[PDB]
Amino acid sequence: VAQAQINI
Amino acid sequence: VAQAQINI
Amino acid sequence: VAQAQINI
Amino acid sequence: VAQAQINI
Amino acid sequence: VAQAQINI
Amino acid sequence: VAQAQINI
Amino acid sequence: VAQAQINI
Amino acid sequence: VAQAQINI
Amino acid sequence: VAQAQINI
Amino acid sequence: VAQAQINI
RNA sequence: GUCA
Repeated sequence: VAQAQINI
Repeated sequence: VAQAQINI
Repeated sequence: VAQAQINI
Repeated sequence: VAQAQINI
Repeated sequence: VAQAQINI
Repeated sequence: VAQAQINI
Repeated sequence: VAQAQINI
Repeated sequence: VAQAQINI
Repeated sequence: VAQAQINI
Repeated sequence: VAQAQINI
């Protein structure tokens, strides 16, 4: 399981 | 399972 | 399962 | 300009 | 300008 | 300018 | 499992 | 300018 | 398991 | 300018 | 990246 979170 | 979240 | 979320 | 690219 | 790139 | 790159 | 969190 | 790079 | 947290 | 780099 |  791979999760990516980008806040911008 | 792979999830991608982009906030811009 | 592959999910993609793009916010722009 | 806003561009969205989803690869899945 | 806002660009979103998701690789999955 | 805001750019988001997700590699998964 | 691999998780990535970016805050900017 | 805000740039986010996730490698996973 | 690999987790990365970036605050900026 | 704020940049986030995640290596994993 | 361990996702049909």
